[PDB]
Amino acid sequence: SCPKDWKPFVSHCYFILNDSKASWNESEEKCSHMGAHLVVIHSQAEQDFITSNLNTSAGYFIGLLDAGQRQWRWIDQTPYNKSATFWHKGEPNQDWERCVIINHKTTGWGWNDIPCKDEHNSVCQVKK
Ligand SMILES: CO[C@H]1O[C@H](CO[C@H]2O[C@H](CO)[C@@H](O)[C@H](O)[C@@H]2O[C@@H]2O[C@H](CO)[C@@H](O)[C@H](O)[C@H]2NC(C)=O)[C@@H](O[C@@H]2O[C@H](CO)[C@@H](O)[C@H](O)[C@H]2NC(C)=O)[C@H](O[C@H]2O[C@H](CO)[C@@H](O)[C@H](O)[C@@H]2O[C@@H]2O[C@H](CO)[C@@H](O)[C@H](O)[C@H]2NC(C)=O)[C@@H]1O
Ligand SMILES: [Ca+2]
Repeated sequence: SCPKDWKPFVSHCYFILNDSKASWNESEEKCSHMGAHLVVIHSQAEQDFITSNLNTSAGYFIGLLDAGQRQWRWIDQTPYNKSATFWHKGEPNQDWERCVIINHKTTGWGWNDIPCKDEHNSVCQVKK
């Protein structure tokens, strides 16, 4: 019950934007054109579902932003739950890196703060 090329997970459909790279704002615009938004992750189940679908050579924007002074906020305004975050060791690390990607390292998948202007792949999400 998800559209062609989207992957279902419980109440949502997920799209892995692999065909091109874009800035955070451009990525959110692409998701928006499909009636979706950059992914908002509320559990390890969701995190692990998403990473199972990703290329280890690529980085993927998610819908998490530093609103100021390391105040992480989801783009759909749902609460940032400190009990379900997946930062890489040593991340987040830099004030001018206000956007977040999922990327892969020797220690596995995780989140890293990066500059919003840096072009990456992304994951879109929409309710079924
Ligand atoms: C060694 O890692 C640290 O430095 C990286 C920058 O390295 C350049 O600058 C240093 C001097 O400061 C120099 O010693 C290096 O040789 C290198 O020089 C540059 O080389 C390139 C050719 O590759 C050349 O074109 C440049 O002219 C030349 N510049 C200079 C000044 O000599 C840094 O990596 C950078 O990260 C930023 C985002 O902050 C990104 O825009 C840059 O593209 C990227 N540059 C390179 C070369 O990779 C490292 O920062 C990483 O890793 C940190 C953890 O150690 C993370 O916290 C950071 O968030 C950042 O993560 C990366 O973010 C990009 C986002 O675009 C993402 O694609 C990657 O997957 C991700 N990597 C990881 C490991 O998460 C770090 O400070
Ligand atoms: Ca970082």
